[PDB]
Amino acid sequence: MLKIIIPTTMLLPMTWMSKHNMIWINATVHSLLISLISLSLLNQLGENSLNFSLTFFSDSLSAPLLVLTTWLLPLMLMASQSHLSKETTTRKKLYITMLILLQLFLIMTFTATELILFYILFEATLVPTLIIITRWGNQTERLNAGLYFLFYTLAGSLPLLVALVYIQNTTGSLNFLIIHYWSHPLSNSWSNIFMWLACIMAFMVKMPLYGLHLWLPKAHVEAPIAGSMVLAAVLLKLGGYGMMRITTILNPLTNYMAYPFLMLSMWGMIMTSSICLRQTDLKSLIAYSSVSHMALVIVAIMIQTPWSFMGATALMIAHGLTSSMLFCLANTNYERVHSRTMILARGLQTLLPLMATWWLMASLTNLALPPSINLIGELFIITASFSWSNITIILMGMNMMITALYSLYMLITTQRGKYTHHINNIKASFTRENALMALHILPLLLLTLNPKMILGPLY
Amino acid sequence: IRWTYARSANIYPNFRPTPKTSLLGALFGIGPLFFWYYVFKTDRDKKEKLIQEGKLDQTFNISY
Amino acid sequence: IRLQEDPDPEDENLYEKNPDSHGYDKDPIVDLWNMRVVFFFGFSIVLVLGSTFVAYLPDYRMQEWARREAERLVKYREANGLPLMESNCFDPNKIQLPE
Amino acid sequence: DSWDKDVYPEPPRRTPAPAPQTSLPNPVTYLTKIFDLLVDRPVTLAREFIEQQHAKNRYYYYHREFRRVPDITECEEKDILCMFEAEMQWRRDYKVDQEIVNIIQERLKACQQREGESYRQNCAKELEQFTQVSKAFQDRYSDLGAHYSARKCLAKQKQRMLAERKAAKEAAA
Amino acid sequence: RQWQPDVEWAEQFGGAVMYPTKETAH
Amino acid sequence: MMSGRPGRVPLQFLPNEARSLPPPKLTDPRLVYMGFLGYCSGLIDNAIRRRPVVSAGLHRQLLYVTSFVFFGYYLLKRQDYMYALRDHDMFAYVKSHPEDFPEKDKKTYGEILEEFHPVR
Amino acid sequence: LLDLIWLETILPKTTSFIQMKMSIMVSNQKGLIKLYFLSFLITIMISMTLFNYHE
Amino acid sequence: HVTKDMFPGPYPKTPEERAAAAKKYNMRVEDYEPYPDDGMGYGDYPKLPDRSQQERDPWYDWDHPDLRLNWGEPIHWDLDMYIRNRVDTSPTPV
Amino acid sequence: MNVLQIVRDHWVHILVPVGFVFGCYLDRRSDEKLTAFRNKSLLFKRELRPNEEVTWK
Amino acid sequence: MNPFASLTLTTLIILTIPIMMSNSNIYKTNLYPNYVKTTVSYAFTLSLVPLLMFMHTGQEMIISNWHWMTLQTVELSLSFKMDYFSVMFIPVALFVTWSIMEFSMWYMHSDPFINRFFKYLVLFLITMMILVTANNLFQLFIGWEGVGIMSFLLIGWWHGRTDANTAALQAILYNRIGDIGFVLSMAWFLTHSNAWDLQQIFMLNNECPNMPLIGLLLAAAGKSAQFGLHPWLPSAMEGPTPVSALLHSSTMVVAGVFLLIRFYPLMETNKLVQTMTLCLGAITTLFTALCAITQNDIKKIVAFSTSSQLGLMMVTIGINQPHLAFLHICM
Amino acid sequence: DRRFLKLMRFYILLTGIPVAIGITLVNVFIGEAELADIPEGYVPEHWEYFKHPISRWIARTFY
Ligand SMILES: CCCCCCCCCCCCCCCCCC(=O)OC[C@H](COP(=O)(O)OCCN)OC(=O)CCCCCCCCCCCCCCCCC
Repeated sequence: MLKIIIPTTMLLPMTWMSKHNMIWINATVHSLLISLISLSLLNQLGENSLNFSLTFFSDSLSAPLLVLTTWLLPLMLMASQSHLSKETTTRKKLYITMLILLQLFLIMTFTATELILFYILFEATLVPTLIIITRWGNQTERLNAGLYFLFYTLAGSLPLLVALVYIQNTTGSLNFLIIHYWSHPLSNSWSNIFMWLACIMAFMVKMPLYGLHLWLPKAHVEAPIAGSMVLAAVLLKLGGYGMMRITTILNPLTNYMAYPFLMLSMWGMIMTSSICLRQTDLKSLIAYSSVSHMALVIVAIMIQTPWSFMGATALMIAHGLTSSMLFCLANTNYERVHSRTMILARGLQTLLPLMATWWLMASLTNLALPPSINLIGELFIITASFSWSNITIILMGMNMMITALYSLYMLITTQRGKYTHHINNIKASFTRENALMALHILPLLLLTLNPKMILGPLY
Repeated sequence: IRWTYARSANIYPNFRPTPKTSLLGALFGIGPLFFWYYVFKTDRDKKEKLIQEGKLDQTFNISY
Repeated sequence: IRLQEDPDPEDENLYEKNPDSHGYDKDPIVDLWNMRVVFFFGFSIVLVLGSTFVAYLPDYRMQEWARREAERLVKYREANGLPLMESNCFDPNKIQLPE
Repeated sequence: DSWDKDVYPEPPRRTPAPAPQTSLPNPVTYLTKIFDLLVDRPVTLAREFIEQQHAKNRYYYYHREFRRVPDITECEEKDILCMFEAEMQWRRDYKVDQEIVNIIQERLKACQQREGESYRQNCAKELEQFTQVSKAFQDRYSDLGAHYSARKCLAKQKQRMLAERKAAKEAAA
Repeated sequence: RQWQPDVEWAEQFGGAVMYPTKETAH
Repeated sequence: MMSGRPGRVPLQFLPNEARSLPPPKLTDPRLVYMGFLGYCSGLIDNAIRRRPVVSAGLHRQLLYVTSFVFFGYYLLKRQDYMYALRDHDMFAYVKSHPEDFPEKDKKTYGEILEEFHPVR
Repeated sequence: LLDLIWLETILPKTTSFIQMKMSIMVSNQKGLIKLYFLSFLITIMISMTLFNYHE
Repeated sequence: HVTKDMFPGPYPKTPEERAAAAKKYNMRVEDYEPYPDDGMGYGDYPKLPDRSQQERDPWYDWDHPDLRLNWGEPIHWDLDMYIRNRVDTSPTPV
Repeated sequence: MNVLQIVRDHWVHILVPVGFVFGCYLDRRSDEKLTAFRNKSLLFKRELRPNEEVTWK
Repeated sequence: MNPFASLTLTTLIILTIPIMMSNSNIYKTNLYPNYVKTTVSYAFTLSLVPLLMFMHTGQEMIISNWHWMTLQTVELSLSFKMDYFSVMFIPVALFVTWSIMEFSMWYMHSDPFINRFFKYLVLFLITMMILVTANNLFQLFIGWEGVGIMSFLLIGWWHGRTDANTAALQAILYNRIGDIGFVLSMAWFLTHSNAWDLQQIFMLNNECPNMPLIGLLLAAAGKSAQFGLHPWLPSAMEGPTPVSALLHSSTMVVAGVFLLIRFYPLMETNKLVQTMTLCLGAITTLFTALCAITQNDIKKIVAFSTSSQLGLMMVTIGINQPHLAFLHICM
Repeated sequence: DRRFLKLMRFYILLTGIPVAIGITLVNVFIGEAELADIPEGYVPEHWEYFKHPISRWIARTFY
């Protein structure tokens, strides 16, 4: 993985010494070649995970997420120099450095072999995101955002650390391959119940589960766009990925304690969706939609069914792409209006036809229009849940319904109407954002064409 | 902005845990909780007492 | 107001100076060059060439090997009359049953 | 052809020969002839061109052989080397069995389409075959969970063997 | 223009303790 | 763990015996990373003094990395010796106490009764 | 009612208020030497045999 | 651009607070009916009774004709609820 | 043309390519440390080619 | 292996071509409506022939041209079925379109974006084809929601019309409710029957598809504007008249009953589903016709007549009259 | 708007049409593979057991 790690690390000196004008160009292009190199990592052996070294390995679950992060890295670079144009060169270089360190930590996380190293980099993603959210944020509760986000993450992270070190003392090693091959049945002891809770609740905090999901409507809504997309697209996937890794040594106990959280998500995905309907801000609506989709992924994880795992992975990838695109579109409109209430600027479909389209298939993919990978990922989870329990369907059946409502509602109330007369700053569509939504959208349908890649390790 | 701040910021600072407020919280946030848990658990155990007793269809259910 | 503060700068649109602005930066030449580099690398060698790559990997999950061994053992077992698959994935004789 | 009647049974292709005794001649005839003349013949000759080009240089490839390795039942408790061998062997056996049931499903769907409305009458021969394939696939590989492994399959198999042994012992004195 | 702390934001913790009570007094 | 081991002589980095171990390679990734800390310390030193952090004081940065590598080598040799001592005391105690280290009559999974949990 | 009221009150705000309230009672000591040494005194026999740390 | 006074505050108690919230919401003391203080929020916000955006004048020169909304006029807590697209509060002949 | 300025401007670019080459070099110099089972797994345990004295590099 | 399969596929690829030309900008935007008219008429000419050799012999083949997924038991593949339903629906469908959008090219003559409108009729007809020529329930679902969001966009063609957007959203909500039963049916077939193509499902002889049949009934009720989920068609009437003459006229309102008669081999098993279809169809006929009795307009009146027609349509499917119903969809 | 879409199509087809002609050339000039048993001793290279010439080459280079 050092064919991807070493270039990512060496990307830091390039930006840190590039001229006052070349930082954006150089970072964008070289991150694009980094994504190209990581495109190779989609090469997967039939059943054996690709073990590059002792400390680094990859399989059909880590590789798609890694490719997602590496391909994403140019996208924040393209979305940031709009709101980062009027800044000192050193400050811009550090913003870029925060982004590269974030991507590097995500790569080491996804390619980590020992659970402790996975925890180290997984949590270590907090710091660059914290700096991005706090310093470069524009709204008020950004300072409150950082506190909420850090403390919510850590409150689950530390018990996970205690559980992992206890596992190391008892089992012998935290290596994934060992704990899977040398896996042993888990007894229904209450100490084992608390161990399962410690191993689960950190990822479920970052999932998020309903109830303890307040860090997203107070974090993604406030972060700069680059931070917002890197949060929603991948950082949410950290908990799902960790759960998929950890349920190997968390059975057969899970089912007995699967009952509270599963429905907590199942019911929660309704409320969040309902919360999406009666929203006032675009970014908050997208954040709550992300919460609902991630709750569906939670249900997929706790079913522990092959089909559930494949649908889960597909939903993570598709949701990352769709949420990043929706946040980018919201930023474009907000910057054009310097406000975020989704009533101030409506009826812009005529003014910006390409934005009107980009919003149209962004909503369609968010609404999971078949045969997009969003729809197949959702439907696989629906079928797995129905096999696990029939009634789930109606709740599932409710979700996209309400989702569809808001999935079109903002499009009705932001572009499908009459323009506001007193505003005039809406200029011609700068081709930067249009191109950015292109690099968002075309890979989505490309993966729709061949979903065997994002299908996960169960395929 | 007055509307947005009222429906986004003032809600908690102006919130007082009146008996009615706590009642509504109990009825909505945690009320249907036991309802859904009960119905789902009932289906799960009712079906479970159908597989291990053999009283269910399994002929072509090799995918789950 | 006890705080010497400059007035909030106006929201400066890129089109007023060079109409050909691509919304990247002030200077038209480097703005245009960033256009060329993105529209090259994002689409040409990553989106298009990368799509040829992902559409044309080598054997994935050995599914073709799975089929080309599958019909082989169907030929064998169906020809000799043996059931085309065994209810046990492991031979019961070599498995020592407890008690 | 590219598939044996042993691996993909095909009912014998029999077509009737109608006699258009009516003075009105059927139009679908003329459609077949024109379609053969200005579509089938050019695609065939272009195919001959590219097929002789293919036969000019035909590089070769073979099947990937897989030497058998000791099974998990023979594999010792917590011996990572033989455990890995048996796990990969069992994973590829699971893949081959998945393709077995896929082949049977394709064959029996083909049967249904050949027999048409009489599918119920003329597919039971392969219907029972797919039935037993799926029924034994359920007790061979299903219910193993997302983290299915050779050890879990062996455990399920063992549980089934104790169940059947106990049932046969108690039933038959 | 992102919110940069102003005078009233600065005074929220600039003195004695930032959790003032009657015990803080003066 | 080892501060009370017999034969230890206080206040000396490597107790002579450690030369029987393979010295850490000069290429060693731990060593070069400790050299990287030397480079970084130079960068803060120039930054802390309002200097051209990359080009200012090449000698100062060069001294920083050289000093870190030297103490890096001796620390690595000291680090490896203790871990070697840990293994030495381990296996020697293992052999000296056969009764407290039983051997296991190895048997295969075909005879282990591993219960199976139906995943429903 | 749920998100911005009950969900804030159930976990983040309650813990924040607890820490806020009782960090005040911890850190509002009058600073007098007499009471500090009196507390040291009380801790002496509390650790001595009141908890029976000796035995 | 907008200081504290426009930002909605706590529930008004004295009639002076009622008047203060009245000109905070660019409206007279009579039109200002503070939301019923019950711990649910709002407080200082003025209650616009029920009517949706379909009961306004379709011929008036509304500054926001999409929802027939006038500049700076106070808007309902459920304004998104009671909008032309969503549910209506207009009378029905039956 | 001022080619010295050309190199001073374009020497930002080389860092990631040389890092890629170094990374490839290193993870190539990460398998020779794990030759403990070359042609030793029973599945691939074949004979040693007369002209090719190893199974994999 | 004779031309049947080949030209039956050309009968959809040739009409897929115009959207590719429209997005490639090679098309002449001036006479592009004539371009779609001529493409559709040529499609109709290519479509009579499949009817021709279906009439001479009765040829009914199924093509698994491309294999998409293989989830270790479900070899998902892009497949099509040529049978009496699809084989004879294609020609009448393309003929109806070739008529009504030329009527549009006259009537629709003042909208500046006429090009996108004529594109839109095409996209609707494309999703209609892979809906009606479906071989697995996934293709049927793809068409099911493609026609859904396509009618969504077309109803709100005058997107400045707030009532048009409200009508489009109300139309969308109803078949979102409907497709819950669709998803339930696919889940049941994939779990209990382990099948997602029509062949394997009907072949499996699943004579107890109680919940699947209820789900299909709900999906058809949502798509065909049956009771409880009828009034979205009168709302959809807000769109252009040619939109009403292609989508809402008799094409996507019969998509639900098309799904019904496609699943008729399994429909006969559970008589309660027959009875429930009788209820839904009869009461829809009464209610919509009664509304049209006293209504004062031209468009919504024919809408209520339409919904009455769909009621009495799958009433006959209630008495297991599949081919009679599929003959009546043509009238 | 149109400059954006022109740039997209130009820079897509710029390398789209060379690969588009190339895959057809290697499909109809280079050829396709066929299956047989091992030639009793021939050791297969890692890219041997493959269908498409592009697949064989791409396995030959980075695999
Ligand atoms: C392989 C070695 C790579 C490094 C050494 C070679 C560098 C050049 C690579 C080929 C470039 C081909 C096109 C060259 C166009 C040059 C246009 C130009 O002169 O722009 C200069 C300008 C910056 O200002 P200045 O340099 O002062 O010149 C103007 C003075 N009035 O305006 C500008 O915008 C600067 C130039 C635009 C940026 C070009 C892109 C730089 C990186 C290109 C390669 C990326 C990939 C690298 C790896 C390839 C192999 C995998």
